[PDB]
Amino acid sequence: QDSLSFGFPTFPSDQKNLIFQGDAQIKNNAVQLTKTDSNGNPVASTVGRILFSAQVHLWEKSSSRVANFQSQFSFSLKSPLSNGADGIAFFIAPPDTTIPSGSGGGLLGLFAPGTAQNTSANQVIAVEFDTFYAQDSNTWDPNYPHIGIDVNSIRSVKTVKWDRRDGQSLNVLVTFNPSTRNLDVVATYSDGTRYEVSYEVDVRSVLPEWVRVGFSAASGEQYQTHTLESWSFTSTLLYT
Amino acid sequence: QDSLSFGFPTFPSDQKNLIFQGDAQIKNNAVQLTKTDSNGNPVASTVGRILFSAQVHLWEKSSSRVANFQSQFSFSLKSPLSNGADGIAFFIAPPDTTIPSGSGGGLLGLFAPGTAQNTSANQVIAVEFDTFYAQDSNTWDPNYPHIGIDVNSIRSVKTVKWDRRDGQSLNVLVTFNPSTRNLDVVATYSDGTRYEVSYEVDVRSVLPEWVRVGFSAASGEQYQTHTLESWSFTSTLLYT
Ligand SMILES: CC(=O)N[C@H]1[C@H](O[C@@H]2[C@@H](OC[C@H]3O[C@H](O)[C@@H](O)[C@@H](O[C@H]4O[C@H](CO)[C@@H](O)[C@H](O)[C@@H]4O[C@@H]4O[C@H](CO)[C@@H](O)[C@H](O)[C@H]4NC(C)=O)[C@@H]3O)O[C@H](CO)[C@@H](O)[C@@H]2O)O[C@H](CO)[C@@H](O)[C@@H]1O
Ligand SMILES: CC(=O)N[C@H]1[C@H](O[C@H]2[C@@H](O)[C@H](O)[C@@H](CO)O[C@@H]2O)O[C@H](CO)[C@@H](O)[C@@H]1O
Ligand SMILES: [Ca+2]
Ligand SMILES: [Ca+2]
Ligand SMILES: [Mn+2]
Ligand SMILES: [Mn+2]
Repeated sequence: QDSLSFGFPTFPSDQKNLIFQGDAQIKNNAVQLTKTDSNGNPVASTVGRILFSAQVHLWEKSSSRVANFQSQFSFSLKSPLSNGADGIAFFIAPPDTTIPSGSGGGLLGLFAPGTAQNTSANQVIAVEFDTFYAQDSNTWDPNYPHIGIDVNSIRSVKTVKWDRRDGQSLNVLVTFNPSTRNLDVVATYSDGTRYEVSYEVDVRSVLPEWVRVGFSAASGEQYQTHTLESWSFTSTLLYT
Repeated sequence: QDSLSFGFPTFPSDQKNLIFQGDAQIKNNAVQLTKTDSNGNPVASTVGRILFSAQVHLWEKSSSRVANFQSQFSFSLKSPLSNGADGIAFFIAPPDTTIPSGSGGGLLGLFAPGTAQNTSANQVIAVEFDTFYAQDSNTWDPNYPHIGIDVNSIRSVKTVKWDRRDGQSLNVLVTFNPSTRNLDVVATYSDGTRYEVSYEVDVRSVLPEWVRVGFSAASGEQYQTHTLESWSFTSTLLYT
């Protein structure tokens, strides 16, 4: 299970409970979601994701309970380009989730091109930190970098303007309260700059009872490193 | 991960993070470690174990840290006989552990007949609740029911006399403090009857850095059900 929690203050190379997909790998005590060359420089056309191995009991039909969960994490992005792409996302999906074919670039390793905006063809809740918004390729995006809440589609149900800061760690707290059904996101930079966004969603109508949680990132023609520095997660089933 | 915790207040049939070995299975929101017939009565010659799927980081060579952990669980034993056997044990072992051949009866599903008392051939720390001690077959046991701490051998390094109460739940708290290296066990029945046993052990010289935790039980010619009712576990790597 009814309750599960784990904490990664750092990510040593000796990992046993992380499922690595695509190009994701551990380097220098952090998870590099997207591929980097020998000099640690980012490269184009790469997708990578990690998931915690144990499944999370998100809700329970029989007992009418839904989990209260919190995910705290920090990441940094770096690129020599003026338009580093494409972004990193914290996501919740069915346990057998894998990288969809062609999900690179602006699809952040979460959606397949053909059904990216078909809400009835997907089962995913994600919080994206999207740094690439060219209106000719990322037609679904607002015209500025943003934090978005994605529910079964790459076209966010809600976005707020966000500032990308090269090489600076962003600390994020994502919380879900089953009583109000509010998914809240609060992100801060070390100088105190803060971003907040909330959305009401009944997770029971979007995801199965058991899910896996993790992160995904991708780079298309433009690129940047997507470094996950720390992560703690806790979930507990509660009556509603 | 550095920290991990999980809680099972009960055991619904829909499990995803438990590894079942032998005859162990879920029945009536509890784990029945040993086989039972259609009427739910215990049968002879059965072994069953469960392990939590995520691996626990017990100690870290690079940082010189060792985990502080706590395991709380409750179980009950019942048998038509008056000489129910053989017992249940909470154990910690390498992640790939499996039921050894011939480990039924008094070996509790934890040791192989030929190496049961050879400390150099095993890697396991267990806390046993042993109800059968006939000296012809269980030659290593004290002559009475007991709780024992087992370190690489079925012959406990430390035991305390214990009372088996048919059908009554025993609440147990097992704690390991890396500062003192004390593995402490406290068991209590609902009326307040308490049993305590402890032993100093350097887990680093007995087990690998990553392990799995779980329970094991067995019945040889004599039998009883070994019902695990609830289980909570928490571990945190600490500097000492
Ligand atoms: C290779 C790969 O993995 N592909 C993914 C794919 O990724 C998409 C891909 O888009 C390619 C380009 O699409 C359009 O042409 C543009 O949006 C272009 O962006 C450049 O041009 C626009 C203007 O037209 C600018 O606004 C934008 O900033 C960018 O500017 C260019 O920047 C570079 C570097 O600074 C500079 O050298 C150029 O001079 C400059 N060009 C111009 C004209 O100014 C896109 O690059 O890559 C995007 C970025 O990574 C992704 O967001 C896209 O999704 O995505 C599909 C899924 O949809 C996936 O299947 C495929 O594998
Ligand atoms: C019938 C059976 O399962 N035999 C196992 C045997 O059991 C012994 C003893 O260990 C038990 O304590 C008592 C009471 O249940 O029954 C028998 O006498 O133990 C062997 C291990 O020493 C197992 O290999 C046998 O499978
Ligand atoms: Ca985008
Ligand atoms: Ca015995
Ligand atoms: Mn977006
Ligand atoms: Mn014994």
